[PDB]
Amino acid sequence: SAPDFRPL
Amino acid sequence: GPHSLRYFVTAVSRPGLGEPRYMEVGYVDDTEFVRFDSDAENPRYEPRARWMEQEGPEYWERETQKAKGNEQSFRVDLRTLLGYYNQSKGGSHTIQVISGCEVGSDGRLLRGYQQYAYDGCDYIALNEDLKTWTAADMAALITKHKWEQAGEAERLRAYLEGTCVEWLRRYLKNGNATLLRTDSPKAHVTHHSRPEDKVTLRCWALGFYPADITLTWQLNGEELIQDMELVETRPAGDGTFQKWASVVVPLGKEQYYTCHVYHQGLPEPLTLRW
Amino acid sequence: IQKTPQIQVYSRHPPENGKPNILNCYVTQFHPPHIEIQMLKNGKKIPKVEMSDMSFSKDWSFYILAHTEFTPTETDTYACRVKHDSMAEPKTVYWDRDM
Ligand SMILES: *[C@@H]1O[C@H](CO[C@@H]2O[C@@H](C)[C@@H](O)[C@@H](O)[C@@H]2O)[C@@H](O)[C@H](O)[C@H]1NC(C)=O
Ligand SMILES: *[C@@H]1O[C@H](CO)[C@@H](O)[C@H](O)[C@H]1NC(C)=O
Repeated sequence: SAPDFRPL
Repeated sequence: GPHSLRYFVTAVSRPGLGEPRYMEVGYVDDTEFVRFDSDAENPRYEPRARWMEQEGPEYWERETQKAKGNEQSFRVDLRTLLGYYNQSKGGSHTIQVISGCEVGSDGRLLRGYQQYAYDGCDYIALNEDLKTWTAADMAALITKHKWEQAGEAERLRAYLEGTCVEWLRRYLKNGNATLLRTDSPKAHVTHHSRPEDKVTLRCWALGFYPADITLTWQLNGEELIQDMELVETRPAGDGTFQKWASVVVPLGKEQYYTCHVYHQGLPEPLTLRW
Repeated sequence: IQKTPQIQVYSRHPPENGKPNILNCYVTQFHPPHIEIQMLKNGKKIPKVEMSDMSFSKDWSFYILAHTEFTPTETDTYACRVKHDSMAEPKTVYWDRDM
C-alpha cells in the first residue's frame, strides 16, 4: 500500500 | 534474502491541455504489481501482477481513493512550486517521488525512504534516521519547516515502520510463488567483425530473475571491466530480465576471452568463449 | 534536466522463425517525462501494445517499457519510433536479429 502524500 | 516495497510517483503539469497527469507504480523487488494512471478514462488502481488477485474489492477501492487524494495533493504542489520558485504558469513541470522500505529475510525493517525531485533535481529527502528531512535548496527548506510544524516526519516514519513493512510481508506471502522464485540465466556469445582486424564479442544473459546479475569479460584470468561496453539490465516484458556486455578484440584472439556470468540462479558462475 | 532517451529493441527469446516470442522496446534515461512510443511491424503501427515497467533512476531520468507478442519471420522487420522534446524529429530504432 502506497503512502498518503500531503502538500509540500 | 532482503526484499523491498517501492512506489514511483510522478505528477506532470501540461498547461493548455487540462489537468496534470498523475501516476503511481508500485514494485515488490524488481516486479511491478500495482499501478494508477489518471489518464485512464475511468482512473482506478489496477493489479499488475497475478498474485494481487488475492486482494478483495475493498483493497482496490481504498487504494483508488487514496491515489485520487494523492493526485489532488500534487496538483496543489505543482501550483505551490511555481510560487516557491517564482516561475511562469505557462511552462511544464515535473514532480517525482520515490518511497519505499526494505526488510531482511526475517521480515524486519532494514531501511525506509522518501525522496522528492522537481524538474529532474533533488528537492527534499527523509534522512536514514527517519526523524528529519534534508533540503536541496531554499525552496525545499520552506517545505522542511512546514512538515516539521505538522509533524510529518513522525507520520511518514509510522508508515515506513508499520504500514509499509506489514504490507510488504503480506505481498511476499501472497506472491511467494512468483516473488521468491529464481529463473536461471541462459547465456550465449555473438561475434561481429570490425574495421582493422578486430572483432566485437558480445555476451548475452537471458530470462533470469531476480534482476541483479553480473557480467564480466576476462583475459589471462583478469577482468577487462573498463574496456567493456554494456547495457543496463533490462525487463523483457515477462517478469524476467536480460543484459549484454561486450569487448573488442584482435581477430584470431577470440578464444583468448571468456564471458563470466554470476547470478542468484547460478550455483557456479557460467564461463563461455566464442 | 533535458536528457535524451536511449532506445533499445530486443526480443525475449532468441528469434526462431515461426515460434512465438516477445518484442521489447525499452526507452531509458530521458527527461522530461512526456514521451511518445510506437512499435512498428513492416512500417505499420502495432495495435495492442503494452506499456510497463515505468520507473526512474537515482538521477531522476525516466525508464519505460513497450512490449508485444510477436512471431518473427526471416523477412518481417520491426522498429520502435519515439518522440521526445530533446529531439527535433522522431527517432526510430530497428530490431537487429543478429546483435
Ligand atoms: C507458496 O506458499 C504456499 C502457501 O500458501 C500461502 O499462504 C496462503 C495463506 C496464501 O497467502 C497463499 O497465497 C500463499 O501462497 C505453499 O503451499 C507453496 O508451496 C509456496 N510455493 C512455493 C513452492 O514457492
Ligand atoms: C520573479 O521574476 C520576475 C520577472 O520574471 C521579477 O519581477 C520578480 O522580482 C521575481 N520574484 C522575486 C521577488 O524575486
